[PDB]
Amino acid sequence: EYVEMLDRLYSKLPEKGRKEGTQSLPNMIILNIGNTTIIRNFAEYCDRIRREDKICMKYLLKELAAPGNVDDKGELVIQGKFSSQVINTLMERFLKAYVECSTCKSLDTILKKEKKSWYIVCLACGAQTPVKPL
Repeated sequence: EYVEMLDRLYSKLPEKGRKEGTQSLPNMIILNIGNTTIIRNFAEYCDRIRREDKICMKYLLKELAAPGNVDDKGELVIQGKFSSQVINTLMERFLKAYVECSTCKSLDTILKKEKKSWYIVCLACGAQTPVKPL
């Protein structure tokens, strides 16, 4: 519950090295004002769909059958199918993990995509990247 808030290297500021921030909890809800998807808590939101920059950005291109506008009054309006679905569906398994897999005794092991350099990092699994052969 106690989300340590330092802002120092959570996202946004391209000063990568010490600290990897933290994601889950604070205002994780887009506003959709007609195909226009205005991302309020964008700093969190980017690393709620995906921390891995490239695939995160690629998803917000591929899911956009519409010309993706960037930014309004400071807050990040994008134009396409990145409006309260997608990222929020992903945070339903990410942020809402404990209820998405409703407390399976202690071990909620059915989270994130166990493929192509993504996988799940600890928590549900004893070791990060539980790829494995059959």
